[PDB]
Amino acid sequence: SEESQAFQRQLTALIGYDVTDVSNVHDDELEFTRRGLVTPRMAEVASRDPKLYAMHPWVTSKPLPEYLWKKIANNCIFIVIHRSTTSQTIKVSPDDTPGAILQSFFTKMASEQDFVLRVCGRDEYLVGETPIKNFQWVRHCLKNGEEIHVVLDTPPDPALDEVRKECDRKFRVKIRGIDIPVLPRNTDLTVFVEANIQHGQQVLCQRRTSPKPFTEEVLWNVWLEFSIKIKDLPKGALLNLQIYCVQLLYYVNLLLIDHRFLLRRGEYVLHMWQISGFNADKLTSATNPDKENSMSISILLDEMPNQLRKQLEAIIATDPLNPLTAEDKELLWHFRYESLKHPKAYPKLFSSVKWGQQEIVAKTYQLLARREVWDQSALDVGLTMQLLDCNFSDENVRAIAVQKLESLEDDDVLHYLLQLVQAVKFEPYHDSALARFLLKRGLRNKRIGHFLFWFLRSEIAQSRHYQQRFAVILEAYLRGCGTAMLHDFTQQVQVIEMLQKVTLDIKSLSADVSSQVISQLKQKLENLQNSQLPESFRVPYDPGLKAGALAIEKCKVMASKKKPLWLEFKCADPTALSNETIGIIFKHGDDLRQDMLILQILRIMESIWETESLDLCLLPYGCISTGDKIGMIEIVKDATTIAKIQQSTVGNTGAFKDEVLNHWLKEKSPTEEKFQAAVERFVYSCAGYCVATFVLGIGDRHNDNIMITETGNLFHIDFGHILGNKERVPFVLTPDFLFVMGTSGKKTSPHFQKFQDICVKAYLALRHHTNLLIILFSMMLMTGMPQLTSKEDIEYIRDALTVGKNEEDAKKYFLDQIEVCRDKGWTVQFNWFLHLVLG
Ligand SMILES: CS(=O)(=O)N1CCc2c(-c3cnc(N)nc3)nc(N3CCOCC3)nc21
Repeated sequence: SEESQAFQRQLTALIGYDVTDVSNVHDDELEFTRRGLVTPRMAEVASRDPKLYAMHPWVTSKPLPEYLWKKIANNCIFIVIHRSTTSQTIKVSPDDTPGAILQSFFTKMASEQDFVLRVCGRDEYLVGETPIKNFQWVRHCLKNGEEIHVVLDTPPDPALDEVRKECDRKFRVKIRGIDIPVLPRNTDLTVFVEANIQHGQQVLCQRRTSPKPFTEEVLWNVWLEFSIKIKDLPKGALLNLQIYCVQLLYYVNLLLIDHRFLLRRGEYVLHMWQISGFNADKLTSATNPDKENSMSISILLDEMPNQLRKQLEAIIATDPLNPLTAEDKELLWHFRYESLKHPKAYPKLFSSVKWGQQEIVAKTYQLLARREVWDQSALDVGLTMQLLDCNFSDENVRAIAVQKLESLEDDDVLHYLLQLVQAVKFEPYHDSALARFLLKRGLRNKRIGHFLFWFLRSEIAQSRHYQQRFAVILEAYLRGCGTAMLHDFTQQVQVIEMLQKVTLDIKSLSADVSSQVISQLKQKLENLQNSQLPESFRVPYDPGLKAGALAIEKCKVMASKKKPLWLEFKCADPTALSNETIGIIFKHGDDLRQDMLILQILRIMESIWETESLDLCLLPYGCISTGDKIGMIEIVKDATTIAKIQQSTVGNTGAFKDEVLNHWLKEKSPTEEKFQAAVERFVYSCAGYCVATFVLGIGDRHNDNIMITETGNLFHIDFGHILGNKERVPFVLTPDFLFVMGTSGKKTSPHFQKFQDICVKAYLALRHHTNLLIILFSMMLMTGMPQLTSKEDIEYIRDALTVGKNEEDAKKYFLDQIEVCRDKGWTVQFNWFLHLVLG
């Protein structure tokens, strides 16, 4: 209890919010949830193999893609084992288990004490009953032309990551009145309260008060009787209360049915959220914690025709953004049992239920009992994600989604993780199938767990609307990850807290860069190192990598908007095969939550291309948003911007020259072996970024924001606020790019023919998952793009994907998007140089 009192304070500094401070609660839902998450936590902590949890092999069941077999000559792989400068390369079959590889080294090449293969310089192990081809690090080594180096050392002790012991009346609501301490608005106004009964973005019923003058205190004492009956209220229905003046000024919500299935009784004083200027924050059950500046509100509570089948199939086959008319919904419902045979159709089918009708909901639940086909069908994440978005508030409907997620291997959980955590924002209750799912998979696997921690912590630090809910989920996870990880997270938290201070301090001291600031960093960073900064820590975007000491020599305040710090660290693992530093950018000013979502979709796309045996060489570098307009950014080594390569020859301003990029490429490559591979890396990376950026609607960029490695890998950066008559481009395929591919004006070459053909395989590969990208894009805007003015913004994604327009016209459409880039030349790019200078 005295020892347990301190532990909670340790949990609190890890979490970033105190899950016991009950100043901002009007019921016990959070505590009920903190209490409810004890079973699933203990049930997973007790269920996980201690060894395989401790070493956490990162593996996959997916086939080794075509492009990685072609890299394997004569069906063998070259493992380079190490020990104490005793290297020895070994030929190994792709299907060889790691235990059966130590058998080749120890038992052959020259009771027992069992050891394991760790990757040199990394907390990454090659253990467990998996073929060597199926470990991702191995695949990573193949894809980038690297060589698999490993140390033969002892397993980590499973003891280190153990845990501490533990009526038919019409519904009515009385609006007493509203209360703001200071009415800021300049002129006099009038105001009314709007009370909506909502279920999953549908307003079932609506009342309004009479308008009264806008004063610091405004009382009504009016009963608002609704059309809906108490019997007819579905679990997860919200009382959404809103203040208007015609303009929405304030909102707050309250679950009419609580977490014990009780109707909500009694007096409530709800502190409300103010409105800037839809958005996941609109939907929160959380009240505003700021009890001194926030508007308050006070209330009190108490077989068919072919024509129709074809009409049904044409509806089931439409994208998720295609609306349903009244006519469509009545068909889906009337033929619900025929609709139940088509998983593709569940989202539209469940959007056709009248949730405000107790008898229909009953019929919907018996209908959910006969879901044999849904269960057997192969997991579609696109379809699954869709039943977990803002349009579905029924927990049983959502359960089926999370059910299908149970099938995911860790590797895939990692792809969709970021947006699964964000999807918790659409849960009506703090305790849900999804929140528990995230908890289990986090507890089951340290890699999932690592990123769960940071994704949750990301939101806890910058969302008043959802911090509490996520805090309960993070706490739950932290209480089962073990002492070791608690130790890593604490170390990592200390570092980023330590380094955020410097980032903000340095920013204050300069509105170009000064000599006094450059030494200020030198000194301040020289200080932190002395003894306060931990010895080493996990890099939060690459948890297998442990940063050690700072390379103060290499650190500087960057000469760019918002004065980010360019920091570099020596690796803390001596078995690392280099003295090459770990580069991190620390920035305040940009909303790096947006970058996270965008980079994670890029990773999603690379995975969609692996399915169709494509590899478009994206470099979605690490990004972790750690607070409000603040976070870190991985440094991709050996890279420079396209704008600066132009500026290295042409100069600080002028006409951009087409020859420069190809000279820069050739000037860096040492041979006709590398350069011509570098050119092949460019053709591919350029295509990928051209396609990905086009579909995401962020293809029109200043080439100061496009980069290239000294090996041909092209990649974009800085993705915040890019989603906002003037000239436009679909993507950046400028004449300098084409020059590398061997074309000029409206000409053509073999490398450009490969470009054109790569883009088309890419663009059609993404169109194969139209729905998936639509859901992920729609969710991204609601949960992470503030300034989400309209759903119209979402409809960009369907246009770009050319929904309902055959494979072949789609080949054409995208070929002509390229042709617009060839026509526009340097002009749009010339306008950005102007724009980023012509204030
Ligand atoms: C070209 S630079 O002068 O070195 N510079 C200026 C800004 C910047 C960024 C960056 C990334 N994201 C965001 N939001 N802001 C800046 N990111 C990066 N990198 C990120 C990828 O690795 C290469 C370096 N470099 C930046």
